[PDB]
Amino acid sequence: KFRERLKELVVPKHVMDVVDEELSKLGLLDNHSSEFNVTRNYLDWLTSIPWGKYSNENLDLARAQAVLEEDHYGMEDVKKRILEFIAVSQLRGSTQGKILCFYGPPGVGKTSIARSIARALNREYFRFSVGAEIKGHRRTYVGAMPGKIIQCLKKTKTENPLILIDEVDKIGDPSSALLELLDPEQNANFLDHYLDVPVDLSKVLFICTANVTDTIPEPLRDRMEMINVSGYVAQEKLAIAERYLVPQARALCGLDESKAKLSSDVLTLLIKQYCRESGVRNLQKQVEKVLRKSAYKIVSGEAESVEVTPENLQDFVGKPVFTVERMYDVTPPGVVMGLAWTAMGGSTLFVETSLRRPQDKDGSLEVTGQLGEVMKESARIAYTFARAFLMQHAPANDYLVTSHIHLHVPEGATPKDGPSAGCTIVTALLSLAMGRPVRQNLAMTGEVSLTGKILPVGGIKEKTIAAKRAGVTCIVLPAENKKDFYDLAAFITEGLEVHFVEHYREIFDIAF
Amino acid sequence: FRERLKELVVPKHVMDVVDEELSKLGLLDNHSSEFNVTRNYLDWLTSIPWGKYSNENLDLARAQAVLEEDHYGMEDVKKRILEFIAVSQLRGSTQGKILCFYGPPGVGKTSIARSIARALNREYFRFSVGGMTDVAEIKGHRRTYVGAMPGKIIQCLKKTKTENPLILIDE
Ligand SMILES: *[B]([O])([O])[C]([C][C]([C])[C])[N]C(=O)[C]([C]C1=[C][C]=[C][C]=[C]1)[N]C(=O)C1=[C]N=[C][C]=N1
Ligand SMILES: Nc1ncnc2c1ncn2[C@@H]1O[C@H](COP(=O)(O)OP(=O)(O)O)[C@@H](O)[C@H]1O
Ligand SMILES: Nc1ncnc2c1ncn2[C@@H]1O[C@H](COP(=O)(O)OP(=O)(O)O)[C@@H](O)[C@H]1O
Repeated sequence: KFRERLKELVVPKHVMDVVDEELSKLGLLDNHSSEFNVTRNYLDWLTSIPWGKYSNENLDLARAQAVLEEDHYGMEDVKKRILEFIAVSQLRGSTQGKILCFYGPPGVGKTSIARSIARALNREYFRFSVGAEIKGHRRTYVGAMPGKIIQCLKKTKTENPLILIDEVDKIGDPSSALLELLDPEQNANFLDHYLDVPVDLSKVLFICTANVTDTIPEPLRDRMEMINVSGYVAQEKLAIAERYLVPQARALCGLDESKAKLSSDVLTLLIKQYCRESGVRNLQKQVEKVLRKSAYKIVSGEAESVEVTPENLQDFVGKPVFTVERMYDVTPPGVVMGLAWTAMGGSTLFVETSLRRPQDKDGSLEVTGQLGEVMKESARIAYTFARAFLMQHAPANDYLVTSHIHLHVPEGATPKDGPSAGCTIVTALLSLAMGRPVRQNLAMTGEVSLTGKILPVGGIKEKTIAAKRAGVTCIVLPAENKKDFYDLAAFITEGLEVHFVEHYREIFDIAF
Repeated sequence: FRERLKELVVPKHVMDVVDEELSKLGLLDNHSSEFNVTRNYLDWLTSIPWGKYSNENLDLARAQAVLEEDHYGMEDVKKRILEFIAVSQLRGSTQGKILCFYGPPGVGKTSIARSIARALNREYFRFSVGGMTDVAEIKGHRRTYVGAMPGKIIQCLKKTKTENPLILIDE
């Protein structure tokens, strides 16, 4: 029946050659022996991997956009990039060349996006992790198995699958092996150590995902096309949780929407107070935790149906991780709110100032708060410019030249650095010297120079998110960050009175 | 087998090596580990081109037309390559130098290498020494370890099948 296992299948010549040769050599050897079964399994491997079997590619872009939009809420930029890639492939006739690569924070959708791409192109999906072995062993009874790519071919029974090289930056020589594999001039002749026969891999589609692009091979990055999968703001995370995460968790726990319900407000609370990373890896474990507690509560008999609510969520997940996010609600004359940029989101922080000695020989500035060198220098520059600005504005003030000030950025255990918060420190010093509080729900961020120019900053997205989350109504940015601010979703910047300044005098007019 | 070496000009010491390894291969028996390690050793030794050079066109004007058409500017590199061609002409033999281009990112240091190898009609190999920390990625492992590969220059000589292939070492 071995001839029937490849009868209807189109076979090349030099493959049927080895097939008939092994059939004749198997008729030579004795059945049921330590020589027969080996060659039997080898001849099985020759007659198992397809040769002429394909999958009709999905060339249409509308159907591709539909199948990409069904799953994976959000991701509009990655979706646009995938659609453009399919367009270039359709227009080029083939799909070889560069090899796509998705990189970003963990648990962000880089494997499921490759699965959805495979479903888009009607290619058969297959993933093998590279976190030698991709070439198979030799038939000296040591390794009686082919490589994982040959097993991909056998499994998907299609000559043009979509193989996913997941976590390519966790690879151990496999580096040069992959470098040769992805090459389209060595692609047609991939000789594996198990099958002496070459196999054409010039129709398979390769995708690889990683988290950091600091892996060992640089000539990969010459052939790999990098695509960046960013994080998710809280709204997108809530939508993802309501549409994909909670259903799957219910399926895994055996519950259903009637028994245990997670409303929208409790999900927003869970995201806002427990899971602030760029992915959904933590929110997934949190909803699974809730559903396990609920399963126990319904099976044990404490309640025939459980309803989670923002006044008993801590009974399910424990204590909230984050907090009120506003140390001040009304700022005294000395303090001013600045914005910080972590790697796990934004943050709001205040800058406090006070007299250190009674009377309001020059003055001094003492600086605390675990500040880096760049931040201490920013404080020095802000001190100088604040003295100059007060001299030119109120030449009869005598403050800031005779007073001894202490400047503290609260949460003194946290090390903090950066050239931003220069305008914040200038505003704090000025508002203390004039005895006037700044506008109440006013945040600012910007690097000041010695003459007052406001220089651009980084992380405008995270800072603006953290400002909107803290009840900021007016935010002040450098004018060279107008682009960065306007490349934000309309719901992030919807209710903020924004001001773009180039010199500090405009900040002074806004804050006072 | 021994037919992969009749086109090659094999030195004498490597001839003794391949002879003694053939003796070991013949005395050993199939389906055994030593059989396989000697088979790999002999395959690698018989895959190295032991006497062959690539036909290098030392024609000046054709190589200048090749260089001047696929890369703008970069007068120093092209002048050095032309002087290299002139010296190869005078010496009558195919020679080899060691060059290094340094400059800001993305000014043609990598593509000029490929166009140069096309001009001289040599082969072309590139591999980066950027993140490597162990020397076995160049000098190769030893034939005794459980997984043995001969490095990354023997691979050049084997795949290019030449002895003057213009290896480019990036970064
Ligand atoms: B700014 O954008 O440079 C800013 C100044 C901040 C003290 C108001 N720096 C930061 O926010 C840093 C990140 C950074 C940016 C640019 C250069 C160097 C560092 N973040 C923090 O200091 C910080 C503070 N608290 C919590 C977490 N991170
Ligand atoms: N935009 C999204 N829409 C729907 N589900 C998502 C989205 N982003 C992430 N997920 C879910 O979160 C999980 C992400 O894990 P995964 O992306 O496989 O990890 P990694 O990014 O390390 O490969 C998946 O189960 C996926 O279903
Ligand atoms: N004169 C030139 N003509 C054509 N392409 C050029 C030229 N100068 C630079 N390039 C481009 O620069 C790129 C190569 O840059 P490279 O030398 O690899 O920089 P690095 O190696 O420092 O990253 C190629 O895409 C090439 O097209």
